[PDB]
Amino acid sequence: DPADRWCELAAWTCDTF
Amino acid sequence: DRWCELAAWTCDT
Amino acid sequence: DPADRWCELAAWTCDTF
Amino acid sequence: PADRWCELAAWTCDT
Amino acid sequence: TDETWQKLKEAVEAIQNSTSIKYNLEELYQAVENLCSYKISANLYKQLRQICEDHIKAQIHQFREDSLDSVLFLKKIDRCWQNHCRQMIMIRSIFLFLDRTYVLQNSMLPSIWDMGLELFRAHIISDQKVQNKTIDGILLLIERERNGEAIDRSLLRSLLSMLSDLQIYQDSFEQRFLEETNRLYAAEGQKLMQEREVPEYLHHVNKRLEEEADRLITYLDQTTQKSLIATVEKQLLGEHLTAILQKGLNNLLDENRIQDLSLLYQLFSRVRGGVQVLLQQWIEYIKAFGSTIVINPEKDKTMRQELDDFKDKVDHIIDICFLKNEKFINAMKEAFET
Amino acid sequence: DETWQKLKEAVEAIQNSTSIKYNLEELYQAVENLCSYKISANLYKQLRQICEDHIKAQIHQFREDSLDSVLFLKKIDRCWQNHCRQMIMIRSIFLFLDRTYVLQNSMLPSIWDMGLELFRAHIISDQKVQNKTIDGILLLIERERNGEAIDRSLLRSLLSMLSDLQIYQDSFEQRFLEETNRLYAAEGQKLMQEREVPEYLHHVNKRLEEEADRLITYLDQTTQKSLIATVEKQLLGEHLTAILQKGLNNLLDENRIQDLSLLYQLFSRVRGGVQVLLQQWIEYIKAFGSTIVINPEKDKTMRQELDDFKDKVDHIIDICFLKNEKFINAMKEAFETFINKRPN
Amino acid sequence: DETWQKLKEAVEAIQNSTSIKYNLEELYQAVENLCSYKISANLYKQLRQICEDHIKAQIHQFREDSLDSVLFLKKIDRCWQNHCRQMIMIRSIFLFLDRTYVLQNSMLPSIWDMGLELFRAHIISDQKVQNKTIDGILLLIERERNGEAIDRSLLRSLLSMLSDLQIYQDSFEQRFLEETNRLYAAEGQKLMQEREVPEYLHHVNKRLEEEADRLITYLDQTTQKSLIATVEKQLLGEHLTAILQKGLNNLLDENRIQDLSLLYQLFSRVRGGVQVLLQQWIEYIKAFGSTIVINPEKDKTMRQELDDFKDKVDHIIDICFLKNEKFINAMKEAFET
Amino acid sequence: DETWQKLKEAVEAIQNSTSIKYNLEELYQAVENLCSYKISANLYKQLRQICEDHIKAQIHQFREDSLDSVLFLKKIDRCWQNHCRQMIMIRSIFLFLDRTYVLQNSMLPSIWDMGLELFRAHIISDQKVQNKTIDGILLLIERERNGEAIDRSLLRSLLSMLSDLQIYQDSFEQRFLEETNRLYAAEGQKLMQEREVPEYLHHVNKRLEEEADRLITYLDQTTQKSLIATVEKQLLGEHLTAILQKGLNNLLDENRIQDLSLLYQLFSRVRGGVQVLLQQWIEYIKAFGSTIVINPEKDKTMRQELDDFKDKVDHIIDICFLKNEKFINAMKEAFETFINKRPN
Ligand SMILES: *CC(=O)Nc1ccc(NC(=O)C*)cc1
Ligand SMILES: *CC(=O)Nc1ccc(NC(=O)C*)cc1
Ligand SMILES: *CC(=O)Nc1ccc(NC(=O)C*)cc1
Ligand SMILES: *CC(=O)Nc1ccc(NC(=O)C*)cc1
Repeated sequence: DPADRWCELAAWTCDTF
Repeated sequence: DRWCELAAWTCDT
Repeated sequence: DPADRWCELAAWTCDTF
Repeated sequence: PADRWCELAAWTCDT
Repeated sequence: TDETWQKLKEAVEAIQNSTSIKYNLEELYQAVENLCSYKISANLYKQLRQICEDHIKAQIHQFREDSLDSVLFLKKIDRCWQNHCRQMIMIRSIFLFLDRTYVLQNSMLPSIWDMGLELFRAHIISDQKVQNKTIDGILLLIERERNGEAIDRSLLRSLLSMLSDLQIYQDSFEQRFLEETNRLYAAEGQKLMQEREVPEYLHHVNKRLEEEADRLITYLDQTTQKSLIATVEKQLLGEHLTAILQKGLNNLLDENRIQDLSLLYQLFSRVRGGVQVLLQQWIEYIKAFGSTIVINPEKDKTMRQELDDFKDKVDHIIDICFLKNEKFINAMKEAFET
Repeated sequence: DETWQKLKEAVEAIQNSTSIKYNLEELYQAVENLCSYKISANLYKQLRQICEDHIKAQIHQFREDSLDSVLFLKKIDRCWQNHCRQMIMIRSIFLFLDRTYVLQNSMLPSIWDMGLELFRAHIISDQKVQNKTIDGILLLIERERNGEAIDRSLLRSLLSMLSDLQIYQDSFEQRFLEETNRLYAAEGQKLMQEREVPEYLHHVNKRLEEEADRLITYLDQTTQKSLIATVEKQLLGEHLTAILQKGLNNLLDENRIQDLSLLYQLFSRVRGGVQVLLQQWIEYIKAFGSTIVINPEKDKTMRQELDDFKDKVDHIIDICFLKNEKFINAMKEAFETFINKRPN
Repeated sequence: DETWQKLKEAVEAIQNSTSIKYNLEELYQAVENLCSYKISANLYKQLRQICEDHIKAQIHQFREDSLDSVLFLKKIDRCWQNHCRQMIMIRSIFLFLDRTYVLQNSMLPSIWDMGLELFRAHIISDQKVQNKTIDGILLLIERERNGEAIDRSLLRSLLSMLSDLQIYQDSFEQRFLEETNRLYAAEGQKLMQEREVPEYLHHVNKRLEEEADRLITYLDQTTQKSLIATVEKQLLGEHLTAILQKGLNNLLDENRIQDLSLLYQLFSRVRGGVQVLLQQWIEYIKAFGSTIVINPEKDKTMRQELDDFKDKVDHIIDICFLKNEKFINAMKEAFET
Repeated sequence: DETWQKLKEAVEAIQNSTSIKYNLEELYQAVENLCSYKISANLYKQLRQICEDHIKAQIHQFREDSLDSVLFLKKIDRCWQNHCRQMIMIRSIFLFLDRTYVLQNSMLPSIWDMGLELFRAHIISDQKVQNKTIDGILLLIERERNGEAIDRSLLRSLLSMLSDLQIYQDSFEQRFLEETNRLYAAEGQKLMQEREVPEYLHHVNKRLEEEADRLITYLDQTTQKSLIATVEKQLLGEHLTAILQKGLNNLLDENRIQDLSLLYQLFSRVRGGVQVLLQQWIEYIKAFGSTIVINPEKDKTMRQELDDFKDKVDHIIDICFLKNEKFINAMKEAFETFINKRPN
């Protein structure tokens, strides 16, 4: 479960910034 | 009849 | 002589002033 | 007269 | 010639473009001293003026971008100004021998700093379209702030300070600012004088006078103090003195509203004809209230005390609200002997 | 000698508020000759003497060492209002004198300044008189800050006097700044305990506006910098960390735009203020990241929660913080370094 | 209204320089009462009126036609001194009014400024009066520059008046600088022909000191830079090269230290002055040296003659040119060619 | 801290007159960031110290105060021009710092003023340095008054510095007026014996013009009143009667209009000058009356001689005394009083 959140975060951080 | 007490107070005051 | 000069001075002083 | 152009250049080096 | 000047000309251009000065400073200072002590064609001042004029004339184009946000435009004016000052200060450091000599030689030419101010005024702010969009934005922020919106006060202070250093604060801004302040508080006076009772109105007037005092402290120039406060005092108080008493003084005295009465005296103290116009209505109130209590008694107590209750009530008001003011005591005695 | 006695009586009439028993052309002529057949030093010192005598006599009235402070201040004011009025008229009669000394390049002060020195020395310089004046002036200001109504016109007249006498700084300004510092230090500390950050910010803004009003109305402008800095220090500077750690989280989590705008406006006034807010702005985002890797609010699909947060924060930067780029870059750098300290 | 009538006579007595037939406290009462039982903006307007009435009556004296300029200026000065004295006393009685408007922030001028406006409006604003005033003031300055004695106190008072009325720059300063320019421009060219360089330099120094005296005495301080610059330009700047080409050789060939020191002092005041002098210094040394190696003297050895010149020349740098390095370096570089 | 190291090297480059090994835009960022993240205080205190270090290192060159005075003064001047040149540039790089502290109501001095305090504290305040500086400045002024040529540009730059450092009045001005007083007091006494009244008046006017020139050129304008008052006093005020009884009669008997016009101009500058002259003008006319009734004078008739005197004297009043009424009345009163002394 947490491994998925880190991947979703890395995507959002690149998409957003 | 009150024009009497007023002038009394005005002199006293 | 000096009495005459005093007289002339009085005249000149009146004529001038 | 040419003994003075030489004396000037010496004075100019010295000064 | 030439050679040496190219050193300074490249140093100046590096300063203008924010790049690198490719010499040790002693070499540049020496260059200035040489061109001033062996005049050839010379006049290094006129050449320095020229490369400053060229660079500054190139700065006009950024302020012509169509349909650009006002705040963004103001920020470009400020950035342009902060760059100009910083560059000119450094040029002045390199050329210190030049303008200290021209002062020592008692020159009529402006200092290098003033020469920069003249050029900046001439080619940037003098432009009618540039100045107009500059002043419009400055006034618009003040209007937004008076309407409750948050603005950059530091930005306002920097721009208005610029207008002062350029010696156009009075011509360009202060005139229009007072005119817009005059129209705004004139309207606000008429509007809130109908919508709110005198207690809520007086609190609001005091709130604005402090706000306008705050804008003076924060970003306006100190010479605006006299005209601004007088304008607000006129449009919120002077134009309504008589209307405020006929609307609220009777209710304030009858229900003994000490705090609102104290404030009424403080605000009326600010305006010529104010304490006096209040004193007139203070007399009318005593004659009315007194001459109707000898006609209609509030048949609760006898007449001597109800009259003694009244003088106690009024004396407390003179003592605290009107600050022991003799003229209000004398006016009360005169009224009682009517 | 008959000429000087004319002027001596004219001055005495001005000082005693009586009648000038001569037509002025006679008096103006008197001044010109005393400068035109004798030495003028003579006449300046003679007028200095008759002014000094009268003013030395005005000190006795202030010796009732028990009487209301406001009445004492009103008495100083009228004595001052009379001194100016007397000296101005005396200056009018002796005008040929006062401009001649400019022509003769004398170092002796003007008639107006000469009166000011005498008034300073024999009245206001008096330790008891000056102490009771300043005490009352300060006590008047102390009352206004506590909510009481006072005569601002009186305060302006006395302080303007102290400025004209060039003793405003030594006598009043420093002690005034000392009392303002001591007062708002306590007020800052107490309301920092007694009220929440939103009402505390509103109060600080009201005091800063009040002090600006007092500055415009009756204080001298040369006090502007020191006074405003003092209030800014004691109500904001000494509490920056305390204000943020007490209310900022509550302000950002509840999306209270207006209080955040005022928080930004007030912090802009103080050295280090926007920076201290900026650091805690960063810590708030790092905190947000560290609870979304542990606790997703299982209502939305995580991408929406990260997008709901970003808009909320984008809006706060846009309106409360005035589009400040430094807050946008700091948010980017915060997210882009938080992801790097991710487990391998 | 019986109260106001008291002051009308008090003001008129001050204006006619007669007697104030009331005790001063009685008048202090009149002003204090009329401001507190009506609006004060009603007592100020009346005082302006009677001040306007009186001052409008003073214009007729300046119409006399064919009147001597100095007498005209003295009539202006008296009118001004009377106005100030009257207004200063009027201000004393009406002090409560003057400060009431100051206490509340009124836009109405102080009584003193109100009087200044009336004096400007009804006396000086009249062009014919102002033009005859400025012509006379400039004519006195011109008379003084030509050596005649004038009343500087009159000059100082009138210019101070123009400053108090804030027309010093518009009406006087510009015309003054223009007349200073033309006068010294002509004087520069004229004495540059009529007098030798030593006498010309002495005269230029005398003028610079005189103009410094006129500046301290009766001109305004803001005229300082432009005035000194104008005199420096027309007596030195326009003649720098011409002075040297006429006199520098004679100054050096006679070793005239005192006149040479003055030359350095005066040329230091002007842009390029030391530079043009330094240039001709090089030309003089190159010339002198090349005329002794081409045509030598006959006393002792020539290398020694090449040393007396060095003694003579080093001395001039030491005293006349104040140890100025640029003159030492230029002397060497001249000799090396 | 790596960011600050760039600016520290740039400042050191400015101080040592070497090369700035960075592009300027890079340096402006360093200033702007350090004011926006590390609080501006810290950056001000760090800049102050490296400025103090460099300037405190400049005192050692002044440690040999046996050196030639002008060379010492020129060494002070170069040290000052270098300090100004450097501080102006440091001000340019740190302009964002200087404008932040002004925007924020700071009590901290500007970067320029901070440089001034440090320069005064470590350089000019040094008693040995200040004493050798002030001595030489006065010594150049003394040399110029004695006729020697000096560097006025050096003198102006040194005095301007003392004003910029706000120590012109205490350290220089009082001693300057005291030396001006002593010099012209003696010069008055000495030249009053060595030169006749015509040559002395020309000289007094020559000094007043010279001293007016020294004010324009290198002294500060606040020295104007006291300086001229000193020269007027020591060359005229202390000698008024002595000038008149030594030269006035001869000037009038010889109709020396130019010297008479100048006498009136110079006496107009001094308190009692026109006065003492007017009194001796009376004595001269009373003298004239007393010798024309004693002498039978056979050249012209007495009315002729009395009419030439009136023309001559009217002319002197007209041009030398500027139509001064007080002098016409004094002549009328003199002749009318003299004729009443006539014997009975
Ligand atoms: C599992 C994982 O590491 N995913 C992931 C998604 C997106 C990105 N995007 C960028 O790096 C720009 C990295 C990693
Ligand atoms: C009926 C009446 O009013 N009588 C009367 C009133 C007042 C006074 N007051 C004084 O004498 C001071 C007298 C009589
Ligand atoms: C001898 C003598 O005293 N003569 C004399 C002549 C003329 C005047 N004139 C006036 O007094 C006006 C007086 C005396
Ligand atoms: C005639 C000739 O060659 N003279 C001469 C003069 C000088 C020098 N050298 C220096 O002056 C240093 C060489 C030759």
